[PDB]
Amino acid sequence: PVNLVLPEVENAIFIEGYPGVGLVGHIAANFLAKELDMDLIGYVDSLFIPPMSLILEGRPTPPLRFYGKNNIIIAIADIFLPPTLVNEIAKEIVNYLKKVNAEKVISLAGMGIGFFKDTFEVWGIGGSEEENKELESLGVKILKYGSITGMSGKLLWEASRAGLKSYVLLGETFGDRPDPRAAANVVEVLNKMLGLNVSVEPLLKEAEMIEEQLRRMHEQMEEARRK
Amino acid sequence: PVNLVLPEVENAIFIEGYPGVGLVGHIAANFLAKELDMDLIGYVDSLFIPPMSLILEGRPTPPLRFYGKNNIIIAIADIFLPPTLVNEIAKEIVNYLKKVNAEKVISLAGMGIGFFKDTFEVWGIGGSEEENKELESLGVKILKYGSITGMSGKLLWEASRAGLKSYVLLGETFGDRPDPRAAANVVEVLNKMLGLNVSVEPLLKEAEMIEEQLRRMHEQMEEARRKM
Amino acid sequence: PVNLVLPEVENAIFIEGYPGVGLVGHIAANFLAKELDMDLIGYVDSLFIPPMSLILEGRPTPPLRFYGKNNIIIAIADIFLPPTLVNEIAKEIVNYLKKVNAEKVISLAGMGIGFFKDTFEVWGIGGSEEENKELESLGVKILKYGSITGMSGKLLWEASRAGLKSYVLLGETFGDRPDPRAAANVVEVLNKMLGLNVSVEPLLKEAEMIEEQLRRMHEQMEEARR
Amino acid sequence: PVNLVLPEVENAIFIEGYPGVGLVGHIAANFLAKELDMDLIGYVDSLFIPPMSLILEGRPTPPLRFYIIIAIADIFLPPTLVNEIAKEIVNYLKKVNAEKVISLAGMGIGFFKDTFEVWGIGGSEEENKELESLGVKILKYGSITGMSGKLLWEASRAGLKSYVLLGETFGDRPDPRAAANVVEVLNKMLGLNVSVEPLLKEAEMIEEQLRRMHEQMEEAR
Amino acid sequence: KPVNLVLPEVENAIFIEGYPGVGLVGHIAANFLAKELDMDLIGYVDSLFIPPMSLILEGRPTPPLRFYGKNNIIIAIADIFLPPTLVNEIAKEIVNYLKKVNAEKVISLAGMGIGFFKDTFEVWGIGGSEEENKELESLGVKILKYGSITGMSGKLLWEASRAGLKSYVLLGETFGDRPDPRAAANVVEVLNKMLGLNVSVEPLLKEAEMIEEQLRRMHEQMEEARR
Repeated sequence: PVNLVLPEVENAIFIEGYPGVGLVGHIAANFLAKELDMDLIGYVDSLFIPPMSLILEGRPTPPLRFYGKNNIIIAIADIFLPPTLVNEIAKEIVNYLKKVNAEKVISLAGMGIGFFKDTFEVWGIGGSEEENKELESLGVKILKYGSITGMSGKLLWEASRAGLKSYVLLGETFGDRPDPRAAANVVEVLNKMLGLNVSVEPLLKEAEMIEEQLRRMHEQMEEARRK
Repeated sequence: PVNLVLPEVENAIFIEGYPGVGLVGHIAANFLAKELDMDLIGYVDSLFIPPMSLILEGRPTPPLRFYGKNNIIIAIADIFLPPTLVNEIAKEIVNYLKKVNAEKVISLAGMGIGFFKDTFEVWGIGGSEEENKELESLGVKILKYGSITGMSGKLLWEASRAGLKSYVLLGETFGDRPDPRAAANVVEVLNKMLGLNVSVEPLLKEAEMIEEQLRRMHEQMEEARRKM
Repeated sequence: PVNLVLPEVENAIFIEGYPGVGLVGHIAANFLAKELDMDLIGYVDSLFIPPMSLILEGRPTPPLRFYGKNNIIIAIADIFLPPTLVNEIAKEIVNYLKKVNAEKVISLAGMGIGFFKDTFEVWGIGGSEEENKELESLGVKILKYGSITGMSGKLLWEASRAGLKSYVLLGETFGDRPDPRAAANVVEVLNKMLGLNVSVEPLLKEAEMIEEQLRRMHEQMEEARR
Repeated sequence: PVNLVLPEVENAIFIEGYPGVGLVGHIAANFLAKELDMDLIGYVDSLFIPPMSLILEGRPTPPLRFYIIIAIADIFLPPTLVNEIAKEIVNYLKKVNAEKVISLAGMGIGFFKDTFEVWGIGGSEEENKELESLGVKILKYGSITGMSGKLLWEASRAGLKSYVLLGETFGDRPDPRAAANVVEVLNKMLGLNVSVEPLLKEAEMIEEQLRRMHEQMEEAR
Repeated sequence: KPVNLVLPEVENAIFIEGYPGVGLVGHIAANFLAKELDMDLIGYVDSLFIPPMSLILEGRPTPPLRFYGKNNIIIAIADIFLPPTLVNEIAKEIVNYLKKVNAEKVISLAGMGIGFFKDTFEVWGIGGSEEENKELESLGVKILKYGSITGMSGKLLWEASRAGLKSYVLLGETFGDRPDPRAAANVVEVLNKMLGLNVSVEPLLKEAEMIEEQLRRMHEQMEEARR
């Protein structure tokens, strides 16, 4: 039902940013793939993904794709998929990551707070206490109580169950709109965590434009959620 | 379609408190798992459970989980599942309980009265006459006529059909709101039945707050029931 | 997908009264099972039956059940099931009845008239001409034209195909309410047919109460029908 | 998923009149089965056919039945099930080396005329020529949906001689008069002498008794 | 099993797909070309999930999903707008067939909804790799840089290219809201240049009003099915 077309990357750092609240993970992951100059290395293939190519820089691309450079893989989705299919995809991802002895599984997500703050924060959660301690060492606050739905929640749990080091970074956000500023906050933490130096200035500079170009996608996603 | 990830506990006392009327069983079972300081020992795993983790005390947790201490297992669910899936889960639970020669299978449920009483009572029903007699020996009234829908009804029947000793404790409740006071009534009876030392005072103390925090969940659950 | 948990009963007379028009067959079959002091002897088991126990006299019981005494089996359902599941259950029932060489397969059903009559009648139909002649010998009128939907219709056909003696008794009824009086008419005929000694007076005496306690179920059933 | 309970009839002429526009084929096929005094010889059996017996002359009958073979259905079935049934029918007809496969259908015109016509189409040019050799006009362009369309194509593809006869009709109502037009052509084609007068005589009454079935069918479409 | 292609081998096929889509641009173009090049019906798609029907064309029963053929060219036509999973299954069988016969080119004809009137509606192109993009640029076709292509055309572009075939989509700009035989005519002109054919589009332009009227229900049908 789902096939991963994805070469083995030994000791992969796997970063997942599927669509979710504020599109925080989606914006962050797309920004990182582009800024780190990643190649398209694979995709998810299923009869249950609706028929489509996205054209990006004059190249056809499938809607669920993996970008790669060196030991880093970033997973992106341009459609918000139904729950059973998310579970099937998570299961294949975890089998892959087990197989290659992934070093880290990091989900990028949003946390809808329902009101404005002058400084939106980033929370973290780890798949075991060891990963919580790593996050605390980086000055990330640990989420104590709450819920993480969707691919990010499923991966956190399943990857940890498979004995992998798993994390979620959650950018606080309004809850009602695409939020490239929250995405920028998440990227800055990911930078610290992986020792990368990706500047988020281009993201903050285009925040208004990105908010506009993704407003329909966000609308699409919210409609699909409430089924 | 459903797998139980759950180590064998020989001679288990298995207590089930899935969401249902008043969230009586849900409140009771969550309270007990916390008050008896239980560990998370397993979960239900299925592609048909929607993708999520719950974070509890800085640990990721799945929505359908089993807590354990000594010979006791408590089963909890944070989502109200469709009927076929509840049947599949009940089947795997019963296979597990057969396998380990469970001593008791006890469901905690609510019974919607449809009006207020000054004193809501607790009823009992057993999977055979022997269990009914045990309940009567504790001073629990036996339900003579009615229906028990959902997990609690199914387990009562399926566990008994597997030759296990099965019971349901039913806290009378309004029928249309979260009822931690009915939950407390059920916990008091369970305490007596199993010789535990759990006070319900902390539950009664947080009744108002619990009723508030669960009011959306209750709403969710009633909506899902009307479809199904 | 469906399993019958049902011991073999040799030369069974199998009476089916699943929910249908007027709940005529349902009331009749429940009444008979109680009046003949039957034991619960089996049930239908399926993941597609929604999760529940019914409590009856302080015993948990499943919603699709078989009662038994001597050579008689009565099949009862408390839920109105979707069509494909009815067919799957009918198929397992007929396999069972083939297996045990059932003597008779008798469905109890209602026939909606669409208006009030001072005297509602009972019609009959047999799986073959032989069973029609038996019914005529008892003074039951043979339905010539019409349709019988649901379990009763399926069983009549499938059981007769399997070489079994098959019948439906149809109590005329309004069509849109529970009708214990029609049920009582059907029970009287069934009594004659099987040489039983069941009085319908307790049914007629509780008619009003039964109509009231089943009014929800009837509503449920009509909703599900579309 | 579908089983045909149907004995072999070597060199069968198979006539299909499942429910469709105007119930033209349905009325025609039922009329012929009755007027030629046919026996019930088989049925379609499937868990996906809803549970029922029809009582006809004091005998229980299934809703999809076979009575020359005439195939009748008293329910309007979903598309996938129609395909599954067509496939079993064609396997059967291949197996017995059927001589002819003839569907009776309606064609919705969308308005009244004083004289509604009958069109024909054949599975190959040979069958078109047979139809022309009597004064049946060949449909040149259009759509035949449902069992009749599927059988025309699948039976042809299996090397069988296939035809559809289409009675023009309003499109909106049961039409025993269109059915009568179709029966007259089928008479000529098979050398039968069935009078359609009893059909025309009861046209009103038939239109009334089938008005709910027609309503049912349009909803399901 | 679920979809079977009944289609003889045509070695080094040029395969042209024009399934229903926006403006019915591909559909009008492909039907026009099949007729103008005098093609025979050479095969069809067979599936229990295609609803039961025959179309009658020139007194011949025909199935709703068909292939026309002459010499090395195959044109694929559909008269019904199919659900997504079934489109994927059909694309998979098409690609297997094209692999098997070592197809020379796979060309999808599609529309691109602009949402307003232009005095001159253009044609865009996209290729399955950079080599095909360069071919299209050599013909003076503008390369689509960013966007999406849904339906059979999008799926084929990607899956054919993945199988190592040369794949293209030609996209005729159109209003987005109506059958557009003019856009179809624009696409046919480009296809002419690409394949070295001389098919005049004058008959198409001459009947544009009539075609728009005859297909207006089909276009309505299709838009309904799309959500």
